[PDB]
Amino acid sequence: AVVKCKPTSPGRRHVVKVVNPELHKGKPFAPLLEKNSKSGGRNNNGRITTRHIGGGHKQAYRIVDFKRNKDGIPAVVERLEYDPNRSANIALVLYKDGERRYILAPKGLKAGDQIQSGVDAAIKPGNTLPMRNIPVGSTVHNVEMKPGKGGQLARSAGTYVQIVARDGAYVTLRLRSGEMRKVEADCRATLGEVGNAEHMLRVLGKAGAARWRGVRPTVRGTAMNPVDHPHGGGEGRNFGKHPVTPWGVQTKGKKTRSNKRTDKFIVRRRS
Amino acid sequence: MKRTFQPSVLKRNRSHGFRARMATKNGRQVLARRRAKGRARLTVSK
RNA sequence: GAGGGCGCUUACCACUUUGUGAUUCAUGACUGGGGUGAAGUCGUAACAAGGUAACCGUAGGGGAACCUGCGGUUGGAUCA
RNA sequence: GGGGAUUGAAAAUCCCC
RNA sequence: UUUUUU
RNA sequence: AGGACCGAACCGACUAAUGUUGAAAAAUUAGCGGAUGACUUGUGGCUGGGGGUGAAAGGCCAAUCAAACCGGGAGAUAGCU
RNA sequence: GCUCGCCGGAAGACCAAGGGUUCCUGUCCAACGUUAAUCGGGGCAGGGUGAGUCGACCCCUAAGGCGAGGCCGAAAGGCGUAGUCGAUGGGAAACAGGUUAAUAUUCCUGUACUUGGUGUUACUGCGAAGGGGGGACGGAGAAGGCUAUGUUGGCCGGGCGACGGUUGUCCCGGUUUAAGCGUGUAGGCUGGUUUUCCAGGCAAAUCCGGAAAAUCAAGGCUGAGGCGUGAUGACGAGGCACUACGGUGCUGAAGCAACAAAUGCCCUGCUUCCAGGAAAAGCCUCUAAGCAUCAGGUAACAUCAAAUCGUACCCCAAACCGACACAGGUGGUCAGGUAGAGAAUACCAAGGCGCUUGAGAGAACUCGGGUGAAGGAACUAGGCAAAAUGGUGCCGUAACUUCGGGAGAAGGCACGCUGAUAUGUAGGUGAGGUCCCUCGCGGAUGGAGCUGAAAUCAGUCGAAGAUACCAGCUGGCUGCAACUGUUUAUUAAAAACACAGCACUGUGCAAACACGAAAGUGGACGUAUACGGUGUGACGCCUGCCCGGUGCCGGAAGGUUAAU
RNA sequence: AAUUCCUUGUCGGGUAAGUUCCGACCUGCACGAAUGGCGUAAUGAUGGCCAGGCUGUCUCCACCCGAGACUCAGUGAAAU
Ligand SMILES: [Mg+2]
Ligand SMILES: [Mg+2]
Ligand SMILES: [Mg+2]
Ligand SMILES: [Mg+2]
Ligand SMILES: [Mg+2]
Ligand SMILES: [Mg+2]
Ligand SMILES: [Mg+2]
Ligand SMILES: [Mg+2]
Ligand SMILES: [Mg+2]
Ligand SMILES: [Mg+2]
Ligand SMILES: [Mg+2]
Ligand SMILES: [Mg+2]
Ligand SMILES: [Mg+2]
Ligand SMILES: [Mg+2]
Ligand SMILES: [Mg+2]
Ligand SMILES: [Mg+2]
Ligand SMILES: [Mg+2]
Ligand SMILES: [Mg+2]
Ligand SMILES: [Mg+2]
Ligand SMILES: [Mg+2]
Ligand SMILES: [Mg+2]
Ligand SMILES: [Mg+2]
Ligand SMILES: [Mg+2]
Ligand SMILES: [Mg+2]
Ligand SMILES: [Mg+2]
Ligand SMILES: [Mg+2]
Ligand SMILES: [Mg+2]
Ligand SMILES: [Mg+2]
Ligand SMILES: [Mg+2]
Ligand SMILES: [Mg+2]
Ligand SMILES: [Mg+2]
Ligand SMILES: [Mg+2]
Ligand SMILES: [Mg+2]
Ligand SMILES: [Mg+2]
Ligand SMILES: [Mg+2]
Ligand SMILES: [Mg+2]
Ligand SMILES: [Mg+2]
Ligand SMILES: [Mg+2]
Ligand SMILES: [Mg+2]
Ligand SMILES: [Mg+2]
Ligand SMILES: [Mg+2]
Ligand SMILES: [Mg+2]
Ligand SMILES: [Mg+2]
Ligand SMILES: [Mg+2]
Ligand SMILES: [Mg+2]
Ligand SMILES: [Mg+2]
Ligand SMILES: [Mg+2]
Ligand SMILES: [Mg+2]
Ligand SMILES: [Mg+2]
Repeated sequence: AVVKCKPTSPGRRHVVKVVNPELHKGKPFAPLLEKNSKSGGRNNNGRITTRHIGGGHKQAYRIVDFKRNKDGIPAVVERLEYDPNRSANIALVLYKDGERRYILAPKGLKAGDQIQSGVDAAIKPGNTLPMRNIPVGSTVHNVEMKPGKGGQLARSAGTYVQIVARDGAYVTLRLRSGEMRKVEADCRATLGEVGNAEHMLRVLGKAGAARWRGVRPTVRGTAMNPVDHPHGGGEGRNFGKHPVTPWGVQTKGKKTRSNKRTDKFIVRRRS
Repeated sequence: MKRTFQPSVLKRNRSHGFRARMATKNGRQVLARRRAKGRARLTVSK
């Protein structure tokens, strides 16, 4: 559920929260945690390598089972938590054999629900299953890319990949981005749409929110002086440049995409 | 006003200390130079 | 002496004063439309099947009447 | 612009300058 | 497509 | 509840006078902004020179920065004084 | 030595960082000291820092640093595995008093605590670089309990007034006590115990986890403070003695209560929110390889041990960074009395000070102030600067408005003291007594005593009662920018940057992009509801035409075209 | 007009008088749609303009309280 904030003060007037009751309150499941430590957007040579990264709240990491094995053993999702490291929500699961694990959080989620993964596995929202055994047309969560690896496609609040055709030993998928891409079919993949989706609708409302989210400000090239970024200068505003990256690297449609090594798998590019 | 020399022996030793000098081809070269000039205090100690 | 008057004092209150509002008349550079005016310009939308049937509601567009879109009406002509 | 056609006469339009 | 006033 | 209001600490630095061989190589005095936040601050760590860093001023990088400092090429070169 | 004055959330007092003998005593004065100097943070001697429990070393990890092998790379070297370092964080223990010229939680008195070795005696499955638990965690907010602390009285000792009064509802002061040990409260959290079973916990487990039943309702953690004890003592005004007039001996009164009360503590709690909040060791337990009369394990008592380094002094500064005995700079900890809303402020306490050139004079002029006839923005580029407003309560408050706002708009009235209602009220605290009781740090009923605003009425002094210090001026039009924010340390704080929001655009993950001739690494332990780039810059109404030129995308038929 | 040369544009308002202000026109030297356009409550040590209070800002100064300047003593510079 999303909420507007009364304007008892500017920098609140535009806020829009996305509050979810059915979330857990307070600390998460300790043993499934570990350190994180920010980076600053800086390398292992200490140089800023991605700009705009720094500050922001503390953040402890949840382990999150992506590969989804535990074949045969069902589980029962005890609750739904908040993960800080993703837009996605989280599901503490608990297996019959007495083992707990973190799993993403399909669109049905809900505590009480029953989960299961493996070739058998009944096709039900939130269950994992090599795609070979999944009706063509199904909508599918976090998708593995190489059978066994871990799942990497559609990990985000609201995402989902439709299977479109499975001729050959490969599946062809309609990614969220719109590209159509062949995949090994023996690749696992969870059922349903990834959880939340209200996400889109948040507003922040004030600079601070973003600040306390890890995002420093971005200074426009054109504000700078030539020596700094390819733009900038001119007595007052101006431009007359050819929109490029601060490293003279040309922009506005340049694709940069360059594989050959994975071309095959791309059936139809996004539009 | 706040001047530029804010003493600190921890950093002092860490940054220009004997072992830090000694911990690199070029530091080592510094000591060589000073020993060669006959300096009386290679690095700064107790 | 008692009482009284003058005075002083308290209440009520007329002028009068400050602040800020309501209302109403006259007024105003400039500006939008409306009405009137024997023979101006430009097109010619309606009246007949008015040469794209018309009109109402409504929204965008256009020197202008108006054009186009959507639903409704017939207060529409033809053996369609 | 001029000429003729066509108009009841204009305009448009066609042929001769 | 137009055909001044009474 | 709040980059909310008033206001010390604390962080800043809008006006003025004094100072200007100063008490001070940027301050004092009176007023001034912020003041639960994009707040402030201790210690320690990383980023190094056409390199860093920069809510961008060409600002900051040990009292200097349109390319630091130290040493060397080096008695650069100087149709100039 | 007597006064006077200044600071008193410091101009006091402690710690750190830094200094590094500046500390104490003598003694000297050239030079150092903005003068003299007899004095000094100067010279020269000499003295001075005493620890199981304060700190460090030390175990433990962070960021990050180093790194056998290793990958990389002309050489130099770059990066990383195991590991190994690194505190600003986690980890056993000591309080009160007394003493030196100068050291003390270190010496002495008194009284405690920690964990190890050895022994003896009973009682016993103990054991890992491993498993589990714990350690172990954000912000805001809201009271309850309490202590530190203070006020009044009681108590005790002392007092009876330089000038009218002052043996009483009078004056001054003191009225203090630690850890540890015992109790286990206010109050916070969680149902307990037993047996069976298991696809989990890299091996296993008697642990945790999961699942089954069975059986009890009260059980276990946690916890300020109080009370007791420590204290038979320490402290303690004041005495009585000696004095080499600095002080040294001996002695010793009362030593309670009510009220108020933190920003300390219970509270690593509670309620709640979102931005969702270190690691590891110690510690508890589980077992493995192991030892199985042993060895280890538990407990009480006895004993030995607890090293080494630091420990003077300056500390928001005359001892540090500022060339100086420099109005600058400098992290944390304490927090008394009256008035206050208060860590503002004014006056004081404890404590520390009068700023290391003075004496006169009492011009212009400059600096910093105080008052000002009439006038009152005439000033000037500009009301710069001055002047003015200045608390609380209550009534009252326009356009506009994104329905919060604008508002503290504006504008008014009240504000001292005394009496009364009420020799001190509403409120607050709460002792006797009475009873009850699962028995006391219990409950109830009780209202003594303590404490205490606010109102109204009535009276009264001055010119003036928010009587000082403190402490908004307000209003009307309009440019820009939404807003808080950021900026040219040192002539620019803004209309510049930023910004939430919008748009274009790239990126399918070994991503695009960036750091690096690489390995490696940031992006991201993310994955198109994400990540980069660029432009705009809240919100409202909206964003038209032009693809020639320049850039960019798509396109091959042909023409042209490199090495070969 | 943060854009406008001519320019103190012209009319309106305000003032005794107004090259600024506000309101209009529009003859836009040389506005205009995310090189965003045009509005906008609130915010602002932001620019422009007016009005009340208030005043040594000023007519036009005066007096007073302090620190220097001046004389004495000790020390004792500097720019040139
Ligand atoms: Mg951006
Ligand atoms: Mg610029
Ligand atoms: Mg310029
Ligand atoms: Mg320009
Ligand atoms: Mg009218
Ligand atoms: Mg018609
Ligand atoms: Mg028609
Ligand atoms: Mg129609
Ligand atoms: Mg605020
Ligand atoms: Mg100041
Ligand atoms: Mg404030
Ligand atoms: Mg500099
Ligand atoms: Mg050089
Ligand atoms: Mg040469
Ligand atoms: Mg030369
Ligand atoms: Mg002398
Ligand atoms: Mg001394
Ligand atoms: Mg000395
Ligand atoms: Mg090696
Ligand atoms: Mg390395
Ligand atoms: Mg270590
Ligand atoms: Mg430490
Ligand atoms: Mg001492
Ligand atoms: Mg033993
Ligand atoms: Mg462990
Ligand atoms: Mg008490
Ligand atoms: Mg007498
Ligand atoms: Mg008394
Ligand atoms: Mg000491
Ligand atoms: Mg001095
Ligand atoms: Mg000083
Ligand atoms: Mg004060
Ligand atoms: Mg006057
Ligand atoms: Mg004037
Ligand atoms: Mg004048
Ligand atoms: Mg002023
Ligand atoms: Mg003033
Ligand atoms: Mg203007
Ligand atoms: Mg702004
Ligand atoms: Mg400046
Ligand atoms: Mg400035
Ligand atoms: Mg982006
Ligand atoms: Mg802009
Ligand atoms: Mg005037
Ligand atoms: Mg105008
Ligand atoms: Mg456009
Ligand atoms: Mg423009
Ligand atoms: Mg704009
Ligand atoms: Mg601001």
